[PDB]
Amino acid sequence: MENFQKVEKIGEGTYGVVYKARNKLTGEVVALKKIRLTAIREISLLKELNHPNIVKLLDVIHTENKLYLVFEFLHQDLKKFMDASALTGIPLPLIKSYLFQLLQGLAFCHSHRVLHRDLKPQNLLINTEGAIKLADFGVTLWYRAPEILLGCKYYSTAVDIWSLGCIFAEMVTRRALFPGDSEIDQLFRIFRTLGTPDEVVWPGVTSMPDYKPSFPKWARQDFSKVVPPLDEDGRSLLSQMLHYDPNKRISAKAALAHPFFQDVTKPVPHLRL
Ligand SMILES: COc1cc[nH]c1/C=C1\C(=O)Nc2ccc(F)c(C#C[C@@H](O)[C@@H](N)[C@@H](C)O)c21
Repeated sequence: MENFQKVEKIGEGTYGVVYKARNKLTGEVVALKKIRLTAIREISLLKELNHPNIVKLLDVIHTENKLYLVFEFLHQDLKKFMDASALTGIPLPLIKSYLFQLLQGLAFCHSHRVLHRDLKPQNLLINTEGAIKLADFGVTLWYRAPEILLGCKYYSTAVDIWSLGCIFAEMVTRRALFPGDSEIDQLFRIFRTLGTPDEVVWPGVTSMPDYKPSFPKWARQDFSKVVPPLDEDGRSLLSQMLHYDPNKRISAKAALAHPFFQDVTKPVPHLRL
């Protein structure tokens, strides 16, 4: 750990603080996650999870009551980019590219039974090359899947698809889709837009740990009202990413074959660093 010089604090990650740091021998600029404290075996496996759309775990340093994770560094997160793009909005071709690449990263994760669990614009990283990467995996509730909010203990890869749908919508409209500030408010914001789920659209839902028969019964809103000005292909894909039933929610693999991605390209973003 004495091999690393702090450049600056990036922020709080899931299990500790992330810093931009430099390796004193090589000169490598990295993102160093300091975890404060079988997990060692779990992380060892994460090091093998290599993909162009996953931030590279370079090294794991287990020294003391201390665990440091040395990751690849990227210059910007998607939230910052969205914020900087808020006057014009991110161009649709760039939205489409970012969505497509994230679905590739997730299809890869998911094929290895690895879930992200906490996808949000603040943990999606971009570079000048036009790439976007999944990071900070292996409180904001805005992106949480409804099965989690309803107390599912053993949730599935479908949770990441839900989160990515919310992010997709947000890139298009320049507004957070479901900006809740408590679990119930989050849940009720979802219910008010998509309709209160019942046994018809989500078999099993009334059986969930925190489902209450006494939940208000709201009607589904018209979907063309939710994400203007997204085209029919985009709205169709989004609706499949936001299905209530986790088992009917589209997989990352199937989403990549959606007609929305017929004309996908890889634009370069204009980043001010
Ligand atoms: C604000 O986040 C930025 C901006 C540039 N890079 C990052 C983050 C990481 C980077 O470059 N490599 C990484 C490897 C594992 C990582 F977990 C990260 C990360 C992250 C973030 O979720 C938190 N540090 C923030 C949101 O508070 C990063």
